[PDB]
Amino acid sequence: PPKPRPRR
Amino acid sequence: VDYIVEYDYDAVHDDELTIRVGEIIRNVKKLQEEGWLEGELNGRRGMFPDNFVKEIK
Repeated sequence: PPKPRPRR
Repeated sequence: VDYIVEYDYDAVHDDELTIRVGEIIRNVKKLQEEGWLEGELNGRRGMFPDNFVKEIK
C-alpha cells in the first residue's frame, strides 16, 4: 500500500 | 548519518518503525519515496517519516 506523508 | 526523533510515530505497516521522542535512529538512508527514511532502531531496520526526526550534525 501507498504511505502518506504523516502529519505531526 | 544518525537522526534524533522529535515526534512520536506509530508504525502502520510491518516495514515501518515505531519511534519515540529522544530516540536515536542509526545509519539512516534517504529513500526514493519522498518524505520517508530507512534506519536502524533497537537493532531493527525499518521506514520512518522524515518530518518526525532531525538529522544529527
